[PDB]
Amino acid sequence: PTINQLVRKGREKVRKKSKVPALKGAPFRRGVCTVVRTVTPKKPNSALRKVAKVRLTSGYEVTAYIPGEGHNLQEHSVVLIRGGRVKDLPGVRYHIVRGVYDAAGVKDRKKSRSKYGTKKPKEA
Amino acid sequence: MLTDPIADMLTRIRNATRVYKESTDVPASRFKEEILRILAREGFIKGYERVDVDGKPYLRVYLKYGPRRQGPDPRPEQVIHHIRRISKPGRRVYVGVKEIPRVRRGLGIAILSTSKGVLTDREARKLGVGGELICEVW
Amino acid sequence: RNLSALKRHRQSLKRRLRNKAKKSAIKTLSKKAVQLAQEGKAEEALKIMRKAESLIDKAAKGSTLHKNAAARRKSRLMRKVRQLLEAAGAPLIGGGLSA
Amino acid sequence: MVKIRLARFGSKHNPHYRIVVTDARRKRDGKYIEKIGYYDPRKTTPDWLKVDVERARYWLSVGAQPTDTARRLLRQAGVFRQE
Amino acid sequence: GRYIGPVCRLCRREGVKLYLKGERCYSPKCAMERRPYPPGQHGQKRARRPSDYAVRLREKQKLRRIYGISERQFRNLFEEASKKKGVTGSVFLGLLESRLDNVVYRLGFAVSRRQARQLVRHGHITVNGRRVDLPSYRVRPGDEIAVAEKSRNLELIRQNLEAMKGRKVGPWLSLDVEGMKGKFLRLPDREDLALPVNEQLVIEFYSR
Amino acid sequence: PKKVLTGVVVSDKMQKTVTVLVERQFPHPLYGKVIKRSKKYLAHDPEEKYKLGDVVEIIESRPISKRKRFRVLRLVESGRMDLVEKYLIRRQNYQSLSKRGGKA
RNA sequence: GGCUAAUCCCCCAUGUGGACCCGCCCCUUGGGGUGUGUCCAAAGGGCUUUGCCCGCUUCCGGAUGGGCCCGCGUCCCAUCAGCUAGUUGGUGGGGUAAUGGCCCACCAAGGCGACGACGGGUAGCCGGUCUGAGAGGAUGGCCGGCCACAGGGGCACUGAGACACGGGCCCCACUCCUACGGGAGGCAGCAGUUAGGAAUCUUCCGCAAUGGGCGCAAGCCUGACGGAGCGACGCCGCUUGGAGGAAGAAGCCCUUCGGGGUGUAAACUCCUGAACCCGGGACGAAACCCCCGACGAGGGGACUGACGGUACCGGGGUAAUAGCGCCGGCCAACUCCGUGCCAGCAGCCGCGGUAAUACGGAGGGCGCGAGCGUUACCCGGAUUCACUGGGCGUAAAGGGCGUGUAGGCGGCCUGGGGCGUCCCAUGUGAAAGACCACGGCUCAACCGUGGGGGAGCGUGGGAUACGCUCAGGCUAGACG
Ligand SMILES: [Zn+2]
Repeated sequence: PTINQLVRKGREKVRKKSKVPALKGAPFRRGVCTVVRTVTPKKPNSALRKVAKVRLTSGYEVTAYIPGEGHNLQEHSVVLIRGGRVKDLPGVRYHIVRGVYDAAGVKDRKKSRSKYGTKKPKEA
Repeated sequence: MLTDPIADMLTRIRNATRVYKESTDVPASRFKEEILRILAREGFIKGYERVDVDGKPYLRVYLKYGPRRQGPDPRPEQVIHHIRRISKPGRRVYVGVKEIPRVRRGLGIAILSTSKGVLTDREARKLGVGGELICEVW
Repeated sequence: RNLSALKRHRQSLKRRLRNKAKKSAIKTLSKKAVQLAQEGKAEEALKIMRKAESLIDKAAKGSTLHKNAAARRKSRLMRKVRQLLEAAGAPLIGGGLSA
Repeated sequence: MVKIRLARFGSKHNPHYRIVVTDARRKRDGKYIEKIGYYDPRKTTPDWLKVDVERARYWLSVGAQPTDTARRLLRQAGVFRQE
Repeated sequence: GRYIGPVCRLCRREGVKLYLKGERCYSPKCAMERRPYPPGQHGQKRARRPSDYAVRLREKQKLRRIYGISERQFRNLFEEASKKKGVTGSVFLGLLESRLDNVVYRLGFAVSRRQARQLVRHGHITVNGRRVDLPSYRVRPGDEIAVAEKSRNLELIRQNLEAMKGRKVGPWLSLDVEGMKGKFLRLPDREDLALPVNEQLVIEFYSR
Repeated sequence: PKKVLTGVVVSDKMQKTVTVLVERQFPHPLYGKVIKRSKKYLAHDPEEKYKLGDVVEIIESRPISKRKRFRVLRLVESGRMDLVEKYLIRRQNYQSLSKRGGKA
């Protein structure tokens, strides 16, 4: 583009689009479980991914992954959503925070406990 | 039409040197002659001289090159490795004496046009003045 | 409740009434005069004008008219009056009028 | 009314005032008209009170009314001593 | 809390001797003696060609573990030595050597840098009279760094200042083994330190 | 200093007032080339002196009306519609480029 | 309805003076002077009471604060292109401290727009802040400057000043009292409650210090402020020990079963000694005031701290918290076991279907450490909106072609101008911050003092190569 053109029209600044309408552009949002289904992976992967429909306080109804070996989520369990998609589950854009509200932490988690919200086991 | 006489000249020069012409003509203009004066003094061109082509005034520009080389491609290194127009019509470029660039860490020059005449970046800095930034050579 | 400085409002009302009363007198006399000059009656037109002039400057004494508010009034008055008096006037009393 | 007073500029437990010429109505730590001195309450250094008496006298020259404490410091730097 | 944990293991990981214990780190036991390979189940296995990162990483870790300092504090010194005029590299080392706790070590009061840290900490140190218990305290040129009178009688201090008889001192220092005093003459220069370090890579590591 | 400006009278259609078209130049803040914008000022002409085509000097004054804070200081050079033309011709293209389109 | 004081209200006088009309002079928008006419002042109180103090009136001037006007700069969408009637100007007038359609009567028919009017959306603005090599991008919380608002809408009164958060009136919604006629309210002040939210504190101490209002003063008021409280929310500082100590315990892990690792780590020995105890105990405070002296300058004297018995000093004194992430590549850190496209991991590429350094545990390791890691968002990497610093034959990208408006751009020579452009001086560019220097708290964080730089704009002076303009000339472009 000519300098005179740049002067006329000028460059247009790029606009990033969110990937997490956890509304309020908040760090976390709490919702209520609706369905504790279990989806199947995509393209190659295969397994029974544990998922959950959630009715957010942000007015949105979303699907969220439930990390961890085993969970305890039910129909009307209160939960906290943290944002983060799952490559295999088309339609799941947030993870559920384990160790908050009704979602119990993972039992027998002796490693990356910070995630999977499990307290420090007392070494006998 | 001939949109930029000055740029036309730097190019004629860039073009001729790339094929190693000895001479090379460019339509004469007081201003263009002023520039060539520096080109010579700074040792970028053997020199130049007024001449008449088809009846009209021109400036012969005597090109200068390094010596012949070894190995394949014996073509001489250019004395004018670079020479780019800066201020141009519809994008004039002027600088204060504090903004006069330092071309090629000092090994190259920059020709300015000041109310004190056409000088090189060093000359300008001395005389403490600024002005349209005609070009850059190195 | 009760911020005993209600007294301020209490007093505002008085002052309001005191001012309001000065001004209406002012306006009344002002016309009164302008209208006399209007009809060409020299003497009484000025006689009244002087009162107007007086009330005005006194209004500016305390904080009723105050400032150039008084000045504006007088000029717009002496002006209107002397001009309307251009009907074979001849400012007799020449009161508020430097002949 | 224009005053000559102190302006808190220290920090917690480390107060440092600025003898200033401001309008009576500003925040104490607000925008002043001119600085004319400073005062270190705790004399933490040998130089705990400068006053530029030249300027002060100018401000007083035109209505500057000093806080009591400000005056007491101005006196120390002999802004009043008329010998 | 600065590290505090097995230390001759760092000596080993850097495959280079680190005097993190003053004494012993001489008596055929710094472990770097007949066991200079890194700690752990893999130490003896062959090492692979380190990545440019690995190299710059290892170099910084060295220079740093030498002064038993936290990355946090270490980094700030560096960013400080980056702004100030002069070859960042050495300027940085200058500041590292100006830590009161280091100086104490440098002046023989303590056998190690850790020990010195404690002597400074537990008050057993002085700086122009006034005592200073801040290990990160920056000693300037022209400061006397004496041992606390009350401690001049301490068994520990008498041993070290004893063996300190004869032992020379850095050309940027000087000490009066009598009154157990010493002075910080000037900021040491890169040449003054025989550090098995290449600040070149340390600067480059903070460049990334 | 009460700001003084120079422009052309592109309009004499009002009473005791004229429309002066002051031109201005400057370097684009980011692309540097010298661009040239322009603004119209309504200046006070009591004597109804200044006529369409006049180049005048405008002077910052005390408000005379709403949207009118300049008085015709003086005349710089009379007659020269070559300028009024540009202005008018430009107004003429407006007479389109909407649902129809501006001539040429 | 009646009584009554005053520094409350009024009339007359004095007129330094000031205001208005008119004339004139100097000035030049309504600035200053002058002459006649007119008009306009005042309050008292206190004593160490014939003097001093507090105060009153008119005018001029300073100082401070403010209103109004103007040049330039100030987001997105043109799937918003035409907008406008008090609308644009005029004359007379109202209102104001003052200009002005601010408002009104009458007159004219204007004003604005693609250099983006009008409309829709978003947003207090700035000093600064974050990021960035920079240009730039993002941002405007704490602190300071300005603006706006005070349950929503409108309005004026009183005042130097308000259209007035803790003043007034009306309408609206809501809450409360009601003998149902009618009343009372407005925490976007401090603290606190409740609701909403992922989420944000003590119904604390004090008026000692700084500042503010009234008072002659004593002093009163001050949720402003100075402090303490809670919260790793951030930054900085500090501890969990230091030295010695086996060719190397046990346990646990691996193994070619020889052995290797955890590891000087431990145990143990000696040294120092955070916490904690005992004693002393602060700066921040010197004025106001009293006394001498003229209620002045100056000298002396007394009172007063929330923090707090905290900081700090001295003595005594115990070895006395460590965690979190990661180890397939990017990326520093590898082995066994379990599992078997499962259970799970996942930022991207991807990993798991019987040998998985990628899942879970363990051992070992790497990083960082009272923190560590995640999520969200901004800048970077992204020269991936490219001014610095990109492109369009085939990768995304030349308009189907022309004619031509606006606009952008313009050969050679001379002269005038000096608008751009360059230089000098000067003014401004507040404080805070940023940078450098020195200094204060044991360091630092933090804070103090000083210095330097600063785009932009105002003013005066100067230069004239280039760009512009004006005048003149030329034929190499163009046209004939
Ligand atoms: Zn060792």
